[PDB]
Amino acid sequence: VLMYGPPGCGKTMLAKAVAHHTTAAFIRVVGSEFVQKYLGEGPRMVRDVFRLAKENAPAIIFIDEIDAIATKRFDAQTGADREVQRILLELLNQMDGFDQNVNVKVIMATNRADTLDPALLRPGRLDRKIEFPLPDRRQKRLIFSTITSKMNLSEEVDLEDYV
Amino acid sequence: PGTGKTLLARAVASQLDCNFLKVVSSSIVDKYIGESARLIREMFNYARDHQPCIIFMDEIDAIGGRRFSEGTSADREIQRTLMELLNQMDGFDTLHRVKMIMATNRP
Amino acid sequence: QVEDDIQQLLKKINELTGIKESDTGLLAADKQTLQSEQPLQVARCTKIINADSEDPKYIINVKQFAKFVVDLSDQVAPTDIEEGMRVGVDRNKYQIHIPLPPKIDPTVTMMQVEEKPDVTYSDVGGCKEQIEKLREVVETPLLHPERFVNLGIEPPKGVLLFGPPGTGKTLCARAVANRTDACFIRVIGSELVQKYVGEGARMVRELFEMARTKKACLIFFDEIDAIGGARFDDGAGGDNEVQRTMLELINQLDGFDPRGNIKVLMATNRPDTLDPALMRPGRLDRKIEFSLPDLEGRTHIFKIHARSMSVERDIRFELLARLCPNSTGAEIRSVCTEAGMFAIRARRKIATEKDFLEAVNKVIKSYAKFSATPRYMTYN
Amino acid sequence: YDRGVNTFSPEGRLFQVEYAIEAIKLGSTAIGIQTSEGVCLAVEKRITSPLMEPSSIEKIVEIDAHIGCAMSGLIADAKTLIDKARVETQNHWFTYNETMTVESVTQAVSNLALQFGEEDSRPFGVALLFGGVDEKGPQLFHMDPSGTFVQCDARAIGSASEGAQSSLQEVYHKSMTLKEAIKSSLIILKQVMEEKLNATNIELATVQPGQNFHMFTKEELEEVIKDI
Amino acid sequence: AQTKATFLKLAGPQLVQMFIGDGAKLVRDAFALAKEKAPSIIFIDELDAIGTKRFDSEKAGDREVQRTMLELLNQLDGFQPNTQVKVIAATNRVDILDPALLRSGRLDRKIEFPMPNEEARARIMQIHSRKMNVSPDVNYEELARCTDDFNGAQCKAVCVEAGMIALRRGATELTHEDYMEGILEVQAKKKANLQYYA
Amino acid sequence: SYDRAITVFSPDGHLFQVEYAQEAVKKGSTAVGVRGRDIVVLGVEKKSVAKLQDERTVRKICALDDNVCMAFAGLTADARIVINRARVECQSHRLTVEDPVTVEYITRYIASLKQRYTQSNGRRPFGISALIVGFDFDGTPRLYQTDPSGTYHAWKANAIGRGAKSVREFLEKNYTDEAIETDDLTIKLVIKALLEVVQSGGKNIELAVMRRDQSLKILNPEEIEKYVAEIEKEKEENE
Amino acid sequence: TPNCRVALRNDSYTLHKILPNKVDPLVSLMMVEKVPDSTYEMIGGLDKQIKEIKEVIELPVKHPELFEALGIAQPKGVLLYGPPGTGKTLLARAVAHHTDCTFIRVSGSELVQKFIGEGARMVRELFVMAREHAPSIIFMDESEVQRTMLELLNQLDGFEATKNIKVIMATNRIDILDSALLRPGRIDRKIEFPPPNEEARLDILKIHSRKMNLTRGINLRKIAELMPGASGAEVKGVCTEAGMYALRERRVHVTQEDFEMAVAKVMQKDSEKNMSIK
Amino acid sequence: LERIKDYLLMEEEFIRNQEQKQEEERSKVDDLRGTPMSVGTLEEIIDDNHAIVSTSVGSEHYVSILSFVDKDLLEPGCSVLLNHKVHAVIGVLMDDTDPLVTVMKVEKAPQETYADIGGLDNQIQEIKESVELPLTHPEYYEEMGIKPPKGVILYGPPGTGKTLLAKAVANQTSATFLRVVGSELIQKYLGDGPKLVRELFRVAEEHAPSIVFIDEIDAIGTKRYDSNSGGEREIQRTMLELLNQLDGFDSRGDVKVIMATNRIETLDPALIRPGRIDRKIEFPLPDEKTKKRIFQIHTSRMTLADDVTLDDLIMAKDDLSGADIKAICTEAGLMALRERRMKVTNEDFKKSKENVLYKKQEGTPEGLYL
Ligand SMILES: Nc1ncnc2c1ncn2[C@@H]1O[C@H](COP(=O)(O)OP(=O)(O)OP(O)(O)=S)[C@@H](O)[C@H]1O
Ligand SMILES: Nc1ncnc2c1ncn2[C@@H]1O[C@H](COP(=O)(O)OP(=O)(O)OP(O)(O)=S)[C@@H](O)[C@H]1O
Repeated sequence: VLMYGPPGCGKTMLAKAVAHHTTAAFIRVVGSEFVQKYLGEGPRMVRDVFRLAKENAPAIIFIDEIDAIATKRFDAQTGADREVQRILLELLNQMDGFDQNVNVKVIMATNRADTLDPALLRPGRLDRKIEFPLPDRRQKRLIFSTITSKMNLSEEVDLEDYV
Repeated sequence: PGTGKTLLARAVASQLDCNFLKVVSSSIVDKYIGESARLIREMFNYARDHQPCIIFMDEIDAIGGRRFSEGTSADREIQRTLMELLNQMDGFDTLHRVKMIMATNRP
Repeated sequence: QVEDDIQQLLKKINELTGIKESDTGLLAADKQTLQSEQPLQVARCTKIINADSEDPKYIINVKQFAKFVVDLSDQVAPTDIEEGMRVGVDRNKYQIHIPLPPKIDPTVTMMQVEEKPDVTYSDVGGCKEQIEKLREVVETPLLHPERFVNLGIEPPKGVLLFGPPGTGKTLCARAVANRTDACFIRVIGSELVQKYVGEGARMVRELFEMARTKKACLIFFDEIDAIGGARFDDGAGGDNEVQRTMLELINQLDGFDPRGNIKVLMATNRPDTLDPALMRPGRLDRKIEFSLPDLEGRTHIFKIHARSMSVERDIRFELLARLCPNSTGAEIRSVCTEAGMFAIRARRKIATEKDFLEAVNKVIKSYAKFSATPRYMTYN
Repeated sequence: YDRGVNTFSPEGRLFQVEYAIEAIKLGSTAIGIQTSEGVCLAVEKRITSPLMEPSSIEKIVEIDAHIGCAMSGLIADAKTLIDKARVETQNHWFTYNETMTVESVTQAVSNLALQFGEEDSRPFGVALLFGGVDEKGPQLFHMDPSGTFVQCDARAIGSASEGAQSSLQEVYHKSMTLKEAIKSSLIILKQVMEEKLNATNIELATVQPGQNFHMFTKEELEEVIKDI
Repeated sequence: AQTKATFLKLAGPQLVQMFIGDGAKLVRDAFALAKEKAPSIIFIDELDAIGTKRFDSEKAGDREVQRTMLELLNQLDGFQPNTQVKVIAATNRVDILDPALLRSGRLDRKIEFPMPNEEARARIMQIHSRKMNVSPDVNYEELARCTDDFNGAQCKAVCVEAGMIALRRGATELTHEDYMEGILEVQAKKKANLQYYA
Repeated sequence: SYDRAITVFSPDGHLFQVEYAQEAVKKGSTAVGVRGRDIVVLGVEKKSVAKLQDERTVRKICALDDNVCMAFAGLTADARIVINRARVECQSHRLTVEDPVTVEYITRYIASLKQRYTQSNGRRPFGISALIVGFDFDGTPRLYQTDPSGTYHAWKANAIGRGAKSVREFLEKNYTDEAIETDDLTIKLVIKALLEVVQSGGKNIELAVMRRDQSLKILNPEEIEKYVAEIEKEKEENE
Repeated sequence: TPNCRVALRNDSYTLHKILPNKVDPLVSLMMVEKVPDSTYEMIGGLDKQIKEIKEVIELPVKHPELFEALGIAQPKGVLLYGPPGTGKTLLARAVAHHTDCTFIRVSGSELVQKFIGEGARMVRELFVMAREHAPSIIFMDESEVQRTMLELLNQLDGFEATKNIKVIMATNRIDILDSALLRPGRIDRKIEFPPPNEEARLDILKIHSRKMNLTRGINLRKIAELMPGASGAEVKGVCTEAGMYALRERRVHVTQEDFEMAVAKVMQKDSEKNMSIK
Repeated sequence: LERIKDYLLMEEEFIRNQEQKQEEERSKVDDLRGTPMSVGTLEEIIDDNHAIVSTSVGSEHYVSILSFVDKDLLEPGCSVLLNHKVHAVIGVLMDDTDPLVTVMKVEKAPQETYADIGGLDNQIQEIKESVELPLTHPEYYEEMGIKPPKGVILYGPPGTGKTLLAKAVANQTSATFLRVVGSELIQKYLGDGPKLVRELFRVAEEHAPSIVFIDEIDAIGTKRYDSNSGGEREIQRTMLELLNQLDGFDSRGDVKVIMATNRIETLDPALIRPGRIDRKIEFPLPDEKTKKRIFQIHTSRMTLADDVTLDDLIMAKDDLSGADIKAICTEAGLMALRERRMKVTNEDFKKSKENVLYKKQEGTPEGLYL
């Protein structure tokens, strides 16, 4: 699945609540983790991810900031672009054909929906397009009712008048 | 510019005198692939351990930027070096007593 | 089934001929020197950071590997192993042998001219003032320092050129190169158009480092528009790599112990859009320009483009020069070649002045008035 | 940039007037020479088709009984200016019982040769040669689109005007005669033209103080052509 | 030439390099090398090559230039101050630069350069003509009073072109008309346009 | 300097919309016109009858007076407005000086209106070019043409619209001295022009005549079939 | 072989053995694409355009002899035009499937350019993968893509080798692509794409709904007349989210009221009046 | 019936193409070569039998040459043969025949020769005496001593035969042909145009006398893309590099440069001036008589009845091209296989006529004009 939207709408927070109320194995993945000093560590790291994902369970992985990996443009002469390119290819070839039955759930999440290759947002790869939009007048009231329950709150101060 | 944004943190660096990791944030990137990311991991581990640490990163805008439509190639690793900070300042494992003091020329 | 038969069985006879030929088929120059050169040595080349005091103790990174404290072999000149000087270093012992001249560039050594084109001053007629002043600038101090130093005056290091396209900037630049007696260097103004940031700085570096070693040399810039026009400022960050390349060219051109004994001839076809940092003199002194051939210099260009062809002697030249006031020497060359081609269309061997009439009344009408086409009176 | 008549240059100048001076150049040539015997004048017609009737294209028009004209550039701006001069001359004779002298004619034309204005239209695209005889003998007058009017003794206009002025200053002096100036002018015409000179290519306009009427030559111009 | 401190030069575009981050290395090692030879006078040439009013935009932007500039500024001033650095910078234009490049005392004494009003023109002509052999029938004050708004290099061009204008004759030392024709070359910018102005 | 607007020149001294507005005429329908000695005749091509409507409203040849005849090219609306204005101009001239209207004065009117219409502020010039045929002064046949710049330009024969260079080039090889009159040879001259037309479909030909004294006569598509038959007979006699 | 792995010894660098299973480059670009693989049984609701592209593509393939017998020049570029969602890509994929031609979709990526050559200088190394894989059908999307197509069609028209090399571009807005591109000796069969009509939407519904788990008792023409015209892949979303509507009520059978909710779910595509004007 | 000889000759050709010690000194030179004959790249050449090479990753050595293969073969920027044991330069490697050659250097004389023209026979004579006569028979330049004309420009309406004449000069040829479409000279990087110019014309200048043909060169001045970095201040740099390339220095060489445009008005006056281009060549749509020659040639190898006159296809349309007549032929073939006949009759020509004149030449929806 894919999360995006105005960033600050709790994109991490739903993954927080899911990971707290999940049951199976949960892997968080830093999006910027894969580009590292050793020349070739990345494909083995993606294989580590997906072999463990098939290995455990119908489990859950949450990969945030995949914009660090998903960048549509490269330059195949710098050298450093080519490892990012083959990390994307490693991800692609091991995404379409997992087992069709091992229910690995990879939650991808960015804020920017511009620097993503349309070869990534495909049927079978990422079917749903889910944003976290900004709240409105009543959702902010509900958010205030949730958050202000922890403070002691001198009870004749109304906060709806700031919504 | 020139309102003494540096010297106020320097006065804090003459008040608490505990663990001021004053990163100038321009001499971080050198040439290599993932070296800057590893330096960021190192700073965050070191700040995690020596429990009262003060993170200070002056002149952020060189290493910050905003975003691009994918122009110069070095800007890719710039944005990954920035997303290093964007993840591990928040992550899932929340920081504790890791107080970050930030200063800019144009925010 | 005639041509079909013909192609089919002729190629079949060919293939059957080939089948029985496919079945019918079934030094001392320097070798001992080479076996004496297996006792030669591999001699890996390197780069030097610095020496030490009172003892060599040389500190070297190879180019890639690491950095080492090495010591020279005893067969060196123990003086000329200085810093930044690329030297050859032994594989096992890491001992140093001989310094050799350094990395020049992968493709910037490839713009020295290495020949001399046979463009001569005699072919550049009609610009006698330009000829004599260019003579004075370039040819005189670099071959005959007779009057300049002996009174105590300086020669000008810089000369700019422009004019109508087709006037002889190419001619004068190639015309020096016949009688250069100097290390002439060609520089396209589009050479500074690279992909990577600050690379043109390195280009200016290696240009002037080729200029300094060999003495009394020429460097020719050409089409310096792409080198940069001005120092534009806007909220988008446009012409920057070109701009820094331009300013680095200004600095390593002149200033803070300047160039030395180099003369640079610059050319452009749009001098008005140049920054004053190039336009201020000392950097470039004599702003020599080109005009159109207005007079019998046209007839002299006629005599140049006609002296290499066997013609009718009964002809004049000033008549067509009257018929071409605004024209360029390139257009003169086109007309002369075109009239010669008209004579080669005929089975003659000598042209006519009427062949020149054909060339004029064909080029200047068909390809100075049909481009673009008028289909409208409105005027006449 | 330069985009309009209401904006100077950093150095000068219009930059619309300049393009009007450039739009002089496209036209056919014409040559007039002032001689104290009288003003002679010539033009090229540049006939395209044989269907193109040669006496229909106007180059020398008649403003007054002793004042000729010649046009160079856009035909219809010239027609407007000729129309206005034809009005104004008649008003001068009306209000004064006399002939408006040709310098005053040209001041009247150049009053709104530049009155170009679209608010509070474009500047005109023709240069004009005026020949006439005032009280001071014959007068030959040369104006421009920019209204900078001056007297010229023998002015050439239009295409190939450079070598025309060159060979003209080659041959001219102050004390020329009539037919000599006529043949001297048509020599320069057949040097600057591309076609064979004949009865249909050029036309002459001769005004004299004793021969004020009929500032034209009709098919005796053939006889003038055949004398070269 | 006059003082004898450890003097150090620096060009603008020599700092920005093809790779990302080498300018930080270069400026930091330059400050180190100058600081280890404490009477240190740093000369900076074309700061406006690397000094830029930076910009926030999208789709484009050249970043590393500001990285080397912020390296220069922070290792120049602010936290970790130094006492032994002396700075000389020279630009041709002004308002390209950030205000954080100067502000008061990133560079302290804001010093413009005037052009020779009248008298310094004859002074500069005297200076560069000191080497030439002159038949001294020359009022330099005439020449300074006619040549309006030249630099020192244009007066030098006057001097040298006057020398070779005398060498067109080639016989003798300098004359006044040699200086006149040197002016007449250095003067224009030729216009001569003229039209519509009667 | 640009294709906008009409008011500024080119840097090499041109007007773009004056030059460009003639292209709308040059992509327009073809209409020729010649003068005889006594009978003048003209016609348009490309009647283009689209099988389900009437075509008496699309007539491109009309008159302002009984002595003058019209044609045009380019777009039809500008021709409609210019002719509707020109009728009132002809009648206002008749309300003045009591002559039959000379062809020269009304051409000066139309071209002058077109030009001072062009000079003004942002008015799209009439992309037409009219053919103005009349024989007034003792039956002297005259035909002038116009221009989007507004230059009347007197001819003896004329051809505009699509491929006008070739159609005019036929009249170069056709128009000898002894054309007319000889009215029958002027008739066959119009017929040879229609046969030399860019399509020459045979039924899409529409031609109108004037004998300098009568009215405008619209012909019949059987007389023209006889004309094409005798022209093919002349082509066979050339063999 | 060119570009084949082999077993090479390490000491003396002597050849040991041939290694199989070399590269799969076109398979790699295909897996970059993952186009919807199709056949004839799913583009129902219309067969006219199917017969057109049969006549213009299968007939060059199956019968070059019929073209070369009378001596005609075969067509080589078929420009397609139409609104999105009318099967602008399912069509060409089902054509290339039922003729066994190598299907190619060069869209816009540096992945693509790096696998054609090394993204080096141009795209004309696709011609290398065109001739050597001679049953080639190349597909393009909606002014740069047209410029690349202009390069390709400026070489392949008669200044190249053996055919079955035909390209297909399907977009909308016909006039913004070049008119020299639409020179009639360059592009022949401009084939329109219709919006799906009532029976056509019915057939699209029957295809995209036939393979699901319906309620015993269902109607389809009512649903087909609910839509005033959808795309092709909107009806699929109707069907699958009607299945979602069935599963949120803990059922595996799909009544009509699931479709009554799914029609309203997709209905938010267009609404909004006080805009009749027109 | 000709399939038998076709298949048999094709198989014989392939098998005979697939049909590809005594010397002891040569074997000693083999043994001076290593068994792992490694490969490197040169930097500089020093006269003392050894020079400096570079490895794959960047090690560099002073290594000597096996001198039976010449060092005059060696130039800076070549791929060489190196040893493992002393890394000595072993010999010359055949060069990287880069995809610039395999794309651009068309080995093939493409199609029909000068008998595939229409409305020609002056411009053929111009391109002949301006390219072929400098190529094949330049003895007349001995006889007079005059430069050949340099550049050629083909311009006119779309579908005139720019493509056809470009294929014609490449048909009768003996020199290496190069072909560039003018839309290629903008890439998604800063400064990729001049690199293309320099490497293109260097490869043009290195092999032999040659011909460079570029077509639709007008697509660089009047075209903008969102796929463009920098922009006009890089288009101008591309133009300026090609400007210095075409009319530069150093005896440019026997490389005839031939260009072809649709429009002519939006082009640099500094590039149509002579010195660069000496033979501008008009392509008008020539005449209504050689319409019949193109109908003759494009139906010279198809069975057709009489049943038509080409005068019916002369008096239909006012602008004429091979793009007209070949479209008529192909659409007539479509109507022929539509009605499963041969010996094409008149009604195919009539419906093909109407459908080709409509698609496309009308302009624009009614009306306008009419
Ligand atoms: N609906 C909500 N109810 C309660 N608290 C909320 C709600 N939405 C947001 N918050 C609070 O605001 C925070 C949202 O920011 P995050 O969850 O950190 O999202 P994120 O990591 O910032 O994603 P970004 O913006 O791309 S870095 C949460 O940590 C909560 O403290
Ligand atoms: N005075 C002249 N005498 C002889 N040949 C001339 C003369 N002027 C120009 N030419 C010819 O014109 C060309 C001279 O090169 P130019 O066209 O002047 O190159 P250029 O001056 O750099 O113009 P650019 O490149 O547009 S700035 C050659 O073909 C010369 O033979």
